[PDB]
Order: sequence, then C-alpha cells, then structure tokens
Amino acid sequence: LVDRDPIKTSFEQWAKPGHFSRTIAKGPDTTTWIWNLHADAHDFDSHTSDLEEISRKVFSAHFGQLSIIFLWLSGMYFHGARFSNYEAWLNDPTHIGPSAQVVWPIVGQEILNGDVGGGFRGIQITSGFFQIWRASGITSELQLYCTAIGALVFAGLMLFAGWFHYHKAAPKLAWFQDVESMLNHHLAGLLGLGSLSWARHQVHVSLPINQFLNAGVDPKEIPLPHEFILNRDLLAQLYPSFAEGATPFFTLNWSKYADFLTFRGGLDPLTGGLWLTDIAHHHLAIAILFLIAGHMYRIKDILEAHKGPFTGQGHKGLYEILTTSWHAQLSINLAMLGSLTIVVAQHMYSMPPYPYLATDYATQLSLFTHHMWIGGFLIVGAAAHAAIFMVRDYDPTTRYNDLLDRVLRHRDAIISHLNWVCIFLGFHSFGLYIHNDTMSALGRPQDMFSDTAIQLQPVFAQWIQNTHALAPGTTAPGATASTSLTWGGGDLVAVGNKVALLPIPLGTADFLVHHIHAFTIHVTVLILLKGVLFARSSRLIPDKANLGFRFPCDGPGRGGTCQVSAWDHVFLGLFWMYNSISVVIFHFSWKMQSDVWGTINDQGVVTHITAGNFAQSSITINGWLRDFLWAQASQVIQSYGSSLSAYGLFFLGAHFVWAFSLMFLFSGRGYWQELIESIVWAHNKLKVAPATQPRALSIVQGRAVGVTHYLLGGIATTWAFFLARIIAVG
Amino acid sequence: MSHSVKIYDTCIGCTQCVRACPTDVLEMIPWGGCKAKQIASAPRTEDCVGCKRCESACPTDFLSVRVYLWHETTRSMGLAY
Amino acid sequence: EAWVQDPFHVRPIAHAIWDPHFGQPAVEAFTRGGALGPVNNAYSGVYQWWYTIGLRTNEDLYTGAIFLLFLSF
Amino acid sequence: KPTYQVIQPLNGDPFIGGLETPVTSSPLIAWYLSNLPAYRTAVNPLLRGVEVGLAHGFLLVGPFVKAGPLRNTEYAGAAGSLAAAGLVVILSMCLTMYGIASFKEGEPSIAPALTLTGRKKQPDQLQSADGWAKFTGGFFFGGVSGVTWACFLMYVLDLPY
Amino acid sequence: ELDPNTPSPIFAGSTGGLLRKAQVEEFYVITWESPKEQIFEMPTGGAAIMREGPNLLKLARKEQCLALGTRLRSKYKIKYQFYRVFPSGEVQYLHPKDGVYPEKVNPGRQGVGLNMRSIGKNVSPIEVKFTGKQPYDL
Ligand code: CLA
Ligand code: CLA
Ligand SMILES: CC(=CC=C/C(C)=C/C=C/C=C(C)/C=C/C=C(C)/C=C/C1=C(C)CCCC1(C)C)/C=C/C1=C(C)CCCC1(C)C
Ligand SMILES: CC(=CC=C/C(C)=C/C=C/C=C(C)\C=C\C=C(C)\C=C\C1=C(C)CCCC1(C)C)/C=C/C1=C(C)CCCC1(C)C
Ligand SMILES: CCCCCCCCCCCCO[C@H]1O[C@H](CO)[C@@H](O[C@H]2O[C@H](CO)[C@@H](O)[C@H](O)[C@H]2O)[C@H](O)[C@H]1O
Ligand SMILES: CC1=C(C/C=C(\C)CCC[C@H](C)CCC[C@@H](C)CCCC(C)C)C(=O)c2ccccc2C1=O
Ligand code: SF4
Ligand code: SF4
Repeated sequence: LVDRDPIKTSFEQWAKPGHFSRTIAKGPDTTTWIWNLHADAHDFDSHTSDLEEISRKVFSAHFGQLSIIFLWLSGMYFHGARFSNYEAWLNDPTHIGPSAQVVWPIVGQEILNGDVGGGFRGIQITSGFFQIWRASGITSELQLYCTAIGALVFAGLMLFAGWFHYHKAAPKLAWFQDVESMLNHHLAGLLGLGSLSWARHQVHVSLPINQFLNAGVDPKEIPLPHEFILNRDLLAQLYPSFAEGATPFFTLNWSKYADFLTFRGGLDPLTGGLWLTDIAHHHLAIAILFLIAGHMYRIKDILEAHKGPFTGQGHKGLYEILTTSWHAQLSINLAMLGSLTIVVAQHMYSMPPYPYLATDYATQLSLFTHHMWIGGFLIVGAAAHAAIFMVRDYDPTTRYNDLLDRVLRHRDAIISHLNWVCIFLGFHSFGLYIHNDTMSALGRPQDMFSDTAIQLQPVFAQWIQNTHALAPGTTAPGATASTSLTWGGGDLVAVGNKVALLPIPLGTADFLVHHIHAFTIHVTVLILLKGVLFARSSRLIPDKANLGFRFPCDGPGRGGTCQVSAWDHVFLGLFWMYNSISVVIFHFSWKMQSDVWGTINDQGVVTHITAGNFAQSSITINGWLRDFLWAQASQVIQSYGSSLSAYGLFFLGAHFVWAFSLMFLFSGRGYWQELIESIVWAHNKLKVAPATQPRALSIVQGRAVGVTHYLLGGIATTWAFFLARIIAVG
Repeated sequence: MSHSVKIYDTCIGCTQCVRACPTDVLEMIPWGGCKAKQIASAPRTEDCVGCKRCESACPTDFLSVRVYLWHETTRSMGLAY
Repeated sequence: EAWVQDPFHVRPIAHAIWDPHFGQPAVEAFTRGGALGPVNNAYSGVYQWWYTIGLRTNEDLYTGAIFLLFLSF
Repeated sequence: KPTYQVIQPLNGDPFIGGLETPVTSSPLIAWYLSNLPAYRTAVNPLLRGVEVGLAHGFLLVGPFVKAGPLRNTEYAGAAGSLAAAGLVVILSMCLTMYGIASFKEGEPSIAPALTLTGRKKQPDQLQSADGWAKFTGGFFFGGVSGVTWACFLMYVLDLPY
Repeated sequence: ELDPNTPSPIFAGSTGGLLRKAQVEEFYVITWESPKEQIFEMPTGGAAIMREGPNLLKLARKEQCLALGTRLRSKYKIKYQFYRVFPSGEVQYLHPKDGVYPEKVNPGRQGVGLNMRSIGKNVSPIEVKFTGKQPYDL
C-alpha cells in the first residue's frame, strides 16, 4: 500500500483489490472478507503498528456520535412539536396520553394511529419528552422548532470538528500523551458550568413558569419569549431581589425568609414530580463541586504512594500505560458509565425528577428498563475491552511486577472462590422456589416459605427503610416526608388522577428475588472475570496469545479446547446478562403494579392494577406465569385490530427472531459448507455461481449471529409484552 | 491411532510452511526424492495432545487432522490433574 | 367390575399413587371416586381392549402376568 | 522477626502454588488443627474416628428437628434421633466403599511411638485399608450415639430473643 | 525447600504450576542460557527475571515448558532445554536424544506416513471385520 505512497498523489485510492493483512484479500475471490471489513472495521492491530493516529481517529469518529445524537433529538424536538399533542396535553395533563408519531395511511396502516388526547389520531409514547419539556419557561410549538434547528446547528458544526480533525493533518502524542490536566477542565466547568449554567435557566424562567402553571391557565396566558430579563419583578413571586443582602455572607437579616430552595423532599399535590423549589439548589450545590474539584492538579504522585504488606507495590506505577492504552481506559469507564446508568433506573422510580411521572406509569418504566439494559449492555462490554487489554495493546511487557502481575499470581484462585459462591447461591437462590412447587403441588403450606408459613410474622419493617423515612430528625434538618416517598414511615395522599409512590413493603417475595439477583449478578461476572483474567495464557493452552482475543477455539484436542478465548466469555456472559436484566425487569413491574400502581377514589380505598396478588404467589415460580406471563400478556394476545397492535404484531416476529437464533447458536459449520456446495453444484449446471467463492459462516461470526439475534429476539418480545400492559388499564 | 490424523501432503518442505504444534512433530526425515526433500507425516507421536494447529498451515491437501485418536491418555489432554 | 357396567367418561385407573411427600389433600380428587387410596387412570388403550376382546368378570379376571410372565421367562 | 516470616511463597520454591499467605499458615491457625489428621497422623485413625463421628454427630439435629419436614415436633421421637440416625448411616458406608479406593493390606500397630516420626513421605497415601476401617468404624459409633446426647439433652434453649 | 536451596529462575509466589499430579506421576522441566539480567513473561500467569545458575525451571506439563520459545525465541538465544523427570530416574530422554531443532537431518526414527495404502481413493471403507490374522494392527 503501495499505490502510491507517498508524495505523488492526492490521487485517491478508489480501485485495486483489497487491504487488511498482507497476503490480503488476494486477487483470488471470496465472501468471508465481506463480513470481515464491517466486523473488526475499527480494531488496531492494523492501520499502523504505531499508536499516534488511532487516538487521532477515535477523537474524530467519536465526534460523529454527538453529531447524530444531534441529528437525532432534532427529529424528536421536531416531532415533539408540529406533530403536536404537546401543546394539547399540557393545558390538559392527567387527561391526555401523549403522541409524537403518526403514520400516513398507506396500505394496512392507520390501525396504528388511535385517539391519543388533545383530539387526534396517532401512536403513543413511552419516552418522556413532553416531560423534560415541562421545563419550557415559555411554551409554544414552533418554539421547540428552534430548540430543534438549534440542534441541527450543533451538528454540521459539531460534525465539521471531525473534518477539523483526522482528515485535517491532526494533532499528536503530547496532546493526549500529556494527559496532565484532562479531568481538570471537564468536571470543573461543564460538569460544573452545566448544572451551573442549568441552574441559571432552572429558576430564572422554569420554576416561575410552572410555579403558576400548577393551577390552570392556557399558555401565553402566561410566559412570553423575553419577559424574564432585568424585570426581576415577577421573580417577586418566588422570593426577594435580595432586598438588603449583597453577595451571600452574613450580616443578613431574616425576620421572614431564606431564598428559593427552602428544601423539599416529597411530592407536589397537583404535580407529584418532586419539587423544583429544590431542583435549583441541588444542581447549584453540585457544580460548586466540579467548580471546586476540577482544580486539580497539574500525576503519578498519588498512586505512586500508598502501598503495604500484601497490598499493591505496583499500585505504585499503576500504569504509565494509563496514558497509553484506551482499550484499557475504555473498559474502565464502561463498568462505571454502564454501572452508573442503572443506578438511574432506581432513583427515578422511587424519586421522580420530572412533572407528571408515576401517574404516567408507562412513560417511566419503559425508561427504567431501557435505562437498565445499558447499565448492563455496557458492562459486559466493560469486560470485553479489558480482555482486549489483557491480551494486547502495549508494545512489549514494560508494565511489570505489580497490582496485576499480582492478581494473576493468584488467578486459579480469585475465580476458585466466586465459583462456590454461585452454587451456594442457586441452591439457596433458585431451588428455593422449586421447594414451593414441589411441596405446594404436594400441597402442605404448613411448610412452604410463604410470607406467612416459614417464620416471619406480619412485619418486615425493622431494618433501614424504616430508618430512612423517619430520618428528618437527625443532624437532618427536615422537610415533610423523606427523600423517597416509598419509605416505611408516614404519608399517603400522593395524586388525584391515579396513584404514584407509597411505602413498598417487603419480607419474602422480595427477600428471595433480591437473592436470585445475587446469584444471577454473580455467575454473570464469574464467566467474564475468569474470562478476561485467563486472557492470554493457561494450563489448557499456554501458547494461547498467538492470534487475538477472539479465535474460534484452539482445536479438538485436550478434550474440548473450544469455547476458551474471551470473545466467547464475552459471548456466554451476554447470554447470562440478558437474563440478569431480563429478570430484574420481570421483578419491578410485577411489584410496582401488584403494589404501588393502582388507584385512589373515595376514602382513598387503594385498588392496585392488582390487589397484591404477589402475596403468596410469586414464591412459586409458576405464579410467575400463573400471575405474570399468562395473566398479563392477555393484553398482548388480545391486541389485534386496535392502535397499538404493532406490539402483538411484533410479539410474533422477534418472538420468532429469537426462535431463529438457536439455528445460528446450535449448529456446526463445515455443515452449511457441505450444504452450500450441493447448492454451488446446481448453480454451476445452469452456469450461475463460482465468482466470489461463496462460503459458510466464520465459526465465530456464527456465534456473532447467535447471541445478537437471541437478544434482539428474546428482548423486543417483552418491549412488546410491556407496551400493551401499561397503555390500557395500568 | 493412537494418534492418527493425516496432514501428509507431497512437498513436506517446511520453510514458510509449518512448524507450530507442542513437541509432537520432530520430522525433516528426507525421503530419497521429494523436492525440498523432507517428507512423511510425523515422528514418534506418543507425547503430545490433539491440535490441527498441525495443518492450519502447510498443506495436507485432502484432510488435516483434529482429535481422531480415541485411545487417549492424559498426558494426552492437559488434564490428568 | 365397574367400567364394564358402563364406561361413562369418568376417570378409569392405572395404579395407586403412593408418595410420603403427598399432603393430606391425598383426599382431594387424586383419590378418584370408586377406588380408595389415590390413583391415575388408563390413558393407554389396554382398558378398551383387555375389554374389547371380551375378558370381563372380576372373579373371571386376574390372569395377565400369570400367563404373559410364564411366557416372558 | 521479618516483614512476614523470612518472606516466602510455600514452604520454599515458588513453583507449586499454595501462595502461603495467612488463612494458610499462620501459627495462629495451623496449630488449631494438629491433634487431628492435619499435619501428622497422631494415634492411628482408630480413635480420631469418634471425636469425628460424635462432634459431627450431635450436629444434624435442629437441622432436622427444628427444620424437619413438618417442623417444631410434638413427637417424643424428635428434638433428636427420629430418623437422622440415618444420615450417619447413609454415610457410614458412603465411607467404607471409599476405603475400597484404599486397599494396601497390613498390620503394624504403630500408634505407640518410636523415633520422632515424620511418617516421612507421609503425604500421598501411606494409610492402608486396615486403618480406614477403624476410622469409619469410629464413625458409626460417633455418628449413631453422637445423635443422642443431642436428643437425650432435654433442651433449655435460648430463643429468638 | 531450603536446607538444599539450589535455585535459578526467579519468581516469588503463584497459584499457577505444579500440584499433586507431578509427584504421584510424571514431572517435566525446562532449562536455558541467557546474557544479562532480563525480565520475562512466564507460563501460568505471573512474571520475573534471570542472570543464571543452571537457569532450570520446573514445569507441570511439557506443552507448558516449550512456550518458553513461542515467545522465548523472540528474545535471543540458541539454547533452551527441557527434559523429563520422574519420581525415579529415566527412559523418555526428552530434549536430550540426537541433534536438535525439529527441521534438520541425522536419522528418521518413527513417523512413516501412509498406513497400508496412501491418501488415494479410500472410498474403499473399512475392509475386513477385524480378525486375528490379517496385518491391521498398525
Ligand atoms: C465505548 C465503547 C464502544 C466502543 C467505542 C467500542 C469499540 C470497539 N469494539 Mg466494542 N463493545 C462495547 C462498547 C464499545 N466498543 C460493548 C458494550 C461491548 C459488549 C457487547 C462490546 C463488545 C465487543 C466485542 C466482542 C468486540 C468489540 C470490538 C470493538 C472494536 C471493533 C469495532 C467494530 O468493527 O464495530 C463493530 C460493529 C459492527 C460490525 C456492526 C454490527 C452490529 C450488529 C450486531 C447490529 C446490532 C443489533 C441491532 C439491533 C441491529 C440494527 C437494527 C436492525 C434490526 C435494522 C472497536 C475498537 C471487537 C474487536 O475485535 O476489537 C478490536 C470485538 O468484536 N466490542
Ligand atoms: C416405543 C414404543 C412402544 C410403546 C411403549 C408402545 C405402547 C403401546 N402400544 Mg404400540 N406401537 C409401537 C411402539 C410402542 N407401543 C410401534 C413402533 C408400533 C407400529 C408397529 C405400534 C403399533 C401399535 C398398535 C397398532 C397398537 C398399539 C397399541 C399400544 C398400547 C397397547 C399396550 C401394548 O402394546 O401391549 C402389547 C401386547 C403384546 C406385546 C402381546 C400381544 C402380541 C400378540 C399379537 C402376540 C401374538 C403371538 C401369538 C402367541 C402367536 C400365536 C400362535 C398360535 C397360538 C397360533 C401401548 C400404549 C394398541 C392401542 O391402540 O392401545 C389403545 C394398538 O392400537 N401400538
Ligand atoms: C462557553 C461558555 C459556556 C458555558 C456553559 C456550558 C458549556 C454549559 C454546558 C453544560 C453541559 C451540560 C448541561 C451537559 C449536558 C449533557 C446532557 C444533557 C446529556 C444527557 C444524556 C445522558 C444523561 C447520558 C447520555 C444520553 C444523554 C445525552 C441524553 C461560556 C464561556 C464564557 C466565557 C469564556 C466568556 C465570559 C462568559 C462565560 C460564560 C464565562
Ligand atoms: C417473512 C418476511 C419478514 C418477516 C419478518 C419477521 C417474522 C420478523 C422480523 C423481525 C425484525 C425485527 C425484529 C427488526 C427489528 C427491529 C427493531 C426496530 C427493534 C428495536 C428494538 C430496540 C430499539 C432494541 C431492542 C428492543 C427492540 C426490538 C424493540 C419477509 C419476507 C419477504 C418475502 C416474502 C420475499 C421478499 C422479501 C420479504 C418481503 C422480506
Ligand atoms: C391495603 C391493605 C391495608 C393495609 C395498610 C392500611 C393501614 C393504614 C390505613 C389505610 C391506608 C391508606 O391511607 C389512606 O387512609 C384513608 C383511607 O381510609 C384516606 O383518608 C383521607 O380521606 C378523608 C378526606 O378528608 C379523611 O378521612 C382524611 O383526611 C384523608 O387523609 C387517605 O386518602 C389515605 O391517607
Ligand atoms: C444456518 C447456519 C449457517 C448458514 C447461514 C448462512 C449461509 C447465512 C448467510 C446468508 C447470506 C447473508 C445471504 C446473502 C445473499 C444476499 C445478500 C445476496 C442478494 C442481495 C439481496 C438483494 C438479496 C452458517 O453458515 C453457520 C456457521 C456457523 C455456525 C452456525 C451456522 C448456522 O447455524
Ligand atoms: S504438507 Fe505440512 S508439514 Fe506436510 S510436508 Fe508440507 S508442511 Fe511438511
Ligand atoms: S497436530 Fe497433533 S500432533 Fe500436531 S501438534 Fe497438534 S497435536 Fe500435536
């Protein structure tokens, strides 16, 4: 490569078979290299043996995400605008049931478009814009239509910064290979100067423009497009223009106030989205930190420091090569980014941060399972890419005798434990349920594990929940309710359409799911842990870093010698996690509806989507299709001829696509060869085949087309199963 | 057989061709005329495990070996331990 | 000497189910009408062909093994 | 005296594993375990048999007398023996037909002492079948029996709380 | 061990190599030369240094102890050398024997390559029924 280095053509390489390792795509024709090319398209063991560029590509072909997230969002703000329902829904919430998308009545279509609120035909939503959008210290349809192009602005430009890299003759080493400052900046002023800046446009404008919305009006009977300047006169209703204070400090007098904030906790009676009078203070109280914080610091020093006896000598030196990795400083991240997403998935449902959520059931559980599959789909990854480290990244072995060289030292060890951990779980963590069946189908309840037969007695209570909803009497200042209304102590009155959150009780049938999670979270990790650890060398194969972290399987010998590797540990570790998340979901809604979601009327006699059927009856794991799968889902298999129907009508495909994975998952390989020729034969007789040697799937491609399907099958199955049992009663 | 997989070919030359495979294959045993004149299919095979790393490289033009040995020691699978 | 009095679609019988794990709902259907201790009824055909070639009376019947086995040896 | 023994991976050579840390070889533990069949074979297996039979004996009671199949018994034959004078029996020959993976057929008698032992290559086997008998024979009279001063002990019990 | 401490191939700890089945049966061990103090890679996951003595590390099983080559000849040196230790002596003189470097000529030793008939049309399946009198024990 070749034509025509180096100085001597502009003239670009369009035409001359191949590129990508060196008896390359060869003159001689084949098909495999067309899944090659797309696969491993991004990779680095080829492009050049020299760092340099790669970071000069990844900082660019990065970029085109932001730009995209940016072309996206636009078609969503536009969409959440002129394909309206937002104007209509806001004067009229509790009532509406929102839309943004609508068909066009071509062929069968229209059934999909079914009266949604402020008087029009369309398909609903479980993606809570219309609710960030509460915000709009302004309101107006064409307005979102500016926020929208404001979007396409950032894009084209935050997409010509990607021309304005790699393709432009690039920075180099020092620039990233001096790391010295990076987080200094990032966390200080953006992490900070956003949350900060967000403060300024979160009481200025928003607070007031829903301080007097939480009552009535019809917008523009409120919140002009400028109105909120110098005019610090409407800011008059929602506290002083500081009256006599000057830039906080103390020589201040309060005989009757304490600026906005005046801390809440609980839930607006009329809009239980948690209070906003807080929402400024908390973002303000963030940024400060970041504002102070991003002011470290320059690097080793701090890690070149605390060692011990058994501790980590190599702690000290924990990677020069943490300015020289990526694959390392990506995998770390994914575990966090990823593990720091599904921590969202709770603080959300047991502490809504947007006006109208909970009441809105289906428009924040979609959420709590979408956010839930990233705080998992990003974690197995966060392992894969460490395997990608553990195998290759560095040049030679310059890294030596440390925290790692340590961990490995034990390795038939850290994973020796963890194993038994799981079979201890599993036996205490699933056959637990199976008792019930075998003995409730035997039938003698005396002796089940019921929330009432095996000794536990009409209370769960005394633990820590009951010292959370009750803590506004410590060092605690206070503010009516708690922190998250779902806690043991006090209060009820939450909302006047349907319900929201209330205590959420426990014991057993909460006790043991909570434990299956353990064993499920654990054996997931076993296989990724041992997978990434044993990355490069072993006593089944030591000559075992010799290609890459994939490779099909070493060879029929040694007994098995197949799965091994760690593409594949990150192939059977997806396989679990699909459960990890797929059963955690199964958990939340069966709770959140068996109890919580349900509904008030006179004497607020509560009426859950289900009178707690959970009670004695998830404990049986059939109850999990007696009470779940066969109970709910009766909305999926009734769903024909309707408006949503696209779910029932998916739920057969994708409940097919999965049951197509097994064929990709369960089968040989010189098989579809042996077959692909019979074919290739009949082909030649008519004279119709040879050119581009047709070939079967690349052992591990085959596994690639398992898995990926098994998930986009086995998953949207419920994505359908769900939206079909919260739209319509619930 | 007890390690019987045929990788033979016809050149049995071994330069930019094949070497890989834990111990098993101490060949270069030049038969009285076969081009780069080194031939056959193995040496004393009662030593190591069951690869097909054996071809993967340098021709067998027919099959290539794999596991077929059945009678299978332990030293002949990592794990006798 | 029942089901050959007239075989109305109510629950024939194979053999007596006997497991120490059973609850007292030994008494609940599972324990099926005519006979005493619990049982599970012929879903194999046998019961309409040991009958359908005659072979009837409950004093007249109790051969089966007796032959077949003085055979199967 | 040092940083932690004369600092070592194993007894010596670091190419055997064991990675002698604590939880492995702290005089704090390795002595809580060698009147018994840890480092050295005291007397024969004969006697160790019943301290093993018995100790493991009066266990398996509240496990199957307080977690029994229909539990908290009002039958004078439970809060003790009942059945479980079955486990020791289902496993007092779960053993004997493992001492058939021991044969090696002798009769020396050296539970009396001579010259400060070693039993030398004491690792590997070097306990024949006529040893593993007198242990799993100590087991039965340690199992069945160790089940009754469980049972026999009334039960003065501390409770919940 | 220690009262006799004869070492060569530096390491410290590790839950990797050698365990129970390398006494009760066979042993396997590799030996080598080297220039000046250099830090290596290792089978069993770990990593240490060199200088000399015999430079004689002992290894669990012989696929394990030649991989010093599959990298430990991408780090200079003609000479590396692994034998076979028992719990008592010899027969199987492992890298001993005659010449070395699998790809030269002194003798021919074993191998053969053919069976009865060669790769040719064995569309011919399995022949005689296995019967103690016609040359199919090879
Ligand atoms: C910060 C993150 C992010 C980034 C930047 C990367 C980057 C990279 N990964 Mg990676 N990865 C990630 C997260 C990330 N990963 C996560 C979360 C996982 C866990 C699943 C993985 C698991 C993983 C593996 C196993 C591999 C990589 C590899 C790679 C490298 C190959 C890239 C490539 O060719 O695209 C690959 C993408 C394609 C070829 C496109 C096919 C996508 C299909 C499967 C569609 C997905 C289903 C979807 C519903 C279909 C669209 C809808 C349709 C129905 C219409 C590259 C450096 C590969 C490597 O060899 O390292 C050098 C190796 O294959 N990654
Ligand atoms: C893999 C399983 C297998 C099993 C477990 C069964 C089980 C059964 N089959 Mg069956 N079947 C099978 C394979 C099997 N079948 C196959 C492969 C075929 C096709 C050939 C059949 C065709 C078949 C038919 C047509 C029928 C059954 C029936 C039955 C049921 C009758 C009980 C019985 O078979 O007693 C078996 C009885 C005997 C073995 C003894 C009788 C044999 C006589 C014919 C022996 C004659 C020898 C005699 C002494 C010679 C006399 C000489 C001299 C005196 C002149 C029973 C459920 C019957 C049914 O419908 O029930 C409702 C009947 O319909 N089966
Ligand atoms: C330039 C600026 C700024 C700013 C500000 C800023 C700079 C802000 C920012 C912020 C940021 C933020 C606020 C962020 C956001 C983010 C987001 C929103 C995201 C989200 C998400 C998630 C959660 C994950 C993923 C997905 C998504 C994306 C959805 C300024 C500057 C200046 C100067 C120099 C001069 C004077 C004035 C001033 C002012 C001083
Ligand atoms: C038969 C068919 C189809 C089927 C189909 C089926 C039967 C199924 C399918 C499925 C698919 C899918 C399924 C895809 C997708 C998707 C999506 C869009 C997804 C999404 C999501 C996400 C976002 C993530 C996860 C979850 C979910 C899944 C929701 C067709 C056929 C044909 C013919 C005749 C011939 C011609 C061609 C055609 C015309 C073609
Ligand atoms: C579901 C299983 C029952 C187990 C938990 C029951 C323990 C607590 C009793 C009921 C709990 C629900 O709390 C509910 O009580 C009352 C229903 O009686 C309702 O009572 C409400 O209606 C009336 C209108 O002014 C007044 O009696 C009260 O001022 C008011 O709070 C409330 O809307 C709610 O606070
Ligand atoms: C079914 C199956 C196959 C056979 C699957 C094949 C051959 C799928 C590839 C089919 C291609 C995608 C069809 C492509 C042809 C069209 C793209 C050409 C026409 C262009 C369009 C206009 C139609 C494997 O190769 C395989 C390999 C390893 C493990 C398991 C399996 C496995 O289970
Ligand atoms: S075909 Fe293989 S090993 Fe056989 S003769 Fe050639 S390279 Fe030698
Ligand atoms: S192919 Fe066979 S003989 Fe050759 S190296 Fe592999 S295992 Fe050994």
